[PDB]
Amino acid sequence: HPYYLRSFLVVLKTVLENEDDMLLFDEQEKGIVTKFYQLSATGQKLYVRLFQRKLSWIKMTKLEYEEIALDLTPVIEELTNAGFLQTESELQELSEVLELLSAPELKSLAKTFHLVNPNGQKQQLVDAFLKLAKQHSVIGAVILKRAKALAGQSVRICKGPRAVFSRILLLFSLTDSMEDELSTVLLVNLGRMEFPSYTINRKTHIFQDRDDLIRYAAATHMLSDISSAMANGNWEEAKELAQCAKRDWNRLKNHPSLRCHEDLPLFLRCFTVGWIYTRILSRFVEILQRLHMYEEAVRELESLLSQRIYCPDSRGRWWDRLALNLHQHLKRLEPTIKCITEGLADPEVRTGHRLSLYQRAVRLRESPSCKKFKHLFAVQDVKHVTITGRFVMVLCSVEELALAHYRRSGFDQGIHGEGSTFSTLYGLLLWDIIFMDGIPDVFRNACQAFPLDLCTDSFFTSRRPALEARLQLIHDAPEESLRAWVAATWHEQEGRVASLVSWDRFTSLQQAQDLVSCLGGPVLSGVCRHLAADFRHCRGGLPDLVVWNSQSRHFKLVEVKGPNDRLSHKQMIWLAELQKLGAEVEVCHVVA
DNA sequence: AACACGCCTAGACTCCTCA
DNA sequence: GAGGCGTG
DNA sequence: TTTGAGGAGTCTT
Ligand SMILES: [Ca+2]
Ligand SMILES: [Ca+2]
Ligand SMILES: [Cl-]
Repeated sequence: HPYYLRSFLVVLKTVLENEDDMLLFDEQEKGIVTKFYQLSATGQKLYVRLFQRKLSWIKMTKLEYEEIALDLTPVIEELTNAGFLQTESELQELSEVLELLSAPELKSLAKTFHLVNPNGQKQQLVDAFLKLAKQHSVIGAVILKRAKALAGQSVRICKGPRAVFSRILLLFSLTDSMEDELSTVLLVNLGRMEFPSYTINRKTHIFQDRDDLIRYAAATHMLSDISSAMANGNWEEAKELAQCAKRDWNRLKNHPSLRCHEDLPLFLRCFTVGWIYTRILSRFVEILQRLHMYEEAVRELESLLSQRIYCPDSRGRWWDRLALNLHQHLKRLEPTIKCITEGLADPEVRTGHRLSLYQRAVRLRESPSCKKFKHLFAVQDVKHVTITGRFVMVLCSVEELALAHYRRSGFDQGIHGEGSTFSTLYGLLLWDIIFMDGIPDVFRNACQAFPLDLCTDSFFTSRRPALEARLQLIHDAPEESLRAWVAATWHEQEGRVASLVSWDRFTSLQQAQDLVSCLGGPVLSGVCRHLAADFRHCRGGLPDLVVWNSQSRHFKLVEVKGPNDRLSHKQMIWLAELQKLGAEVEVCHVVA
């Protein structure tokens, strides 16, 4: 089986064995999946090749697949019988036949049918052919017959069966996505990936019925379209699309299904239509801000912050952003102070957005403009250091240069991993708690790299006594214990796809063992507590470098900065917090 | 010099059709 | 979201 | 005529 079919069969098996997910398919749709498994390998191979391509008519001219068969005529015929794949005889709409033809093929057609401009562009010829065929039905039937003859043998994928596989992938996709935005990396690799072993346990339903899923899926397409508009810098298209989404979401706000969604725990409530429209409303405030409609942007941010149902984790980003627009763009210092107060009060705002609001506070208590207002009332200081480059040493990064400085300054051993180094160690020390039994709805299918609550407050609370026991054990751990825990997870789990664990991060198991030994129990314990407590807001801002001396076991955690980049809020909080745990932290600056 | 802010980024590549 | 570049 | 920017396709055993 080649990579594309391997990946497809994994996706299918994973979703079908899920009884509760299969409630969202009528018995005919389940029949189409049964029909696919009754196909030959070559039938399956070819269908997947066409499934991955644009939903459009394809000339058998253009269909080459050496690894399937030399001629695909019997393979197409199997898929035709099964009802997966139309042929010439089904191609009847004139618009569709004209699209399928080449510019020279339409030119010679336009000569025979005496069009006004036979040397015109394809679309003009197509629009012209459609006008003629409409006006004079008799001619239209000749155009259709003439076009189909030039078109030759061609084939299209049936939208009915396609839609069943689209929905299977949509259900499969939910659990692969840890962050917000078949996909390429999975299409290629998914067949070969071995996943952590855990116990699937589904107490709760995500979608009420088939109609609920279709409305989710539609909002997903709308979210996808809005992002693509913003990506291509078509900010007017995006505004209307976001306005359509706001209308479509407004129409739906009464529907009974939404009341079941409100009752889902946050780690499942992400997989609900209302969450997707809320995320579209986050994209809307982004578009309004780019079009300099800051009054309009602030209404939507106030609207979003007025509820706690959908995207609580985004509230930190919303408050910080509301404070900015009221302060710098609208110049309303009285709302700014209220916004910041309500912001800093809210226990959903964390780390960078917490600090950023507090930094905007100390900028107003020490500002002549806000003397007419009341009193209006931190981070620890860190050793900054400077070195020099030309960058070359031949061509090197800012981090590679700093590593050589720490190598010359005695630290023979070093890793430039940013957040992956502590994330992997966190994954390696707490694997068995990460994938532990007895939390319902967190393991729903066989291809998860994480429990669905990992990036939620639920993760720590749901595992509170087990984590506290391990966190304390790690704090009081001799190097023999740390080396043994890392070794246990390594030898049992090496290669297993876990979101937290980059297996290639450490050059060997020995390097992982050597590093935890230098870091020590108290440091590792505190890092693991933070990442377990609130991965969503503590994942980012860990320092670029760990450097350590292989004899002394002196180590520095270093955030490398080039000429023009300051500490982010999340970086300076991590430096302070690693200093409190009693590790030497440094900002290694670089200059020309 | 520093700092706060807006803005853009989005995989890497082949091949071939047609403005 | 995070990072890189340009602006005042 | 002559051509190259953009879109569809492809990627891992
Ligand atoms: Ca690090
Ligand atoms: Ca850096
Ligand atoms: Cl991006």
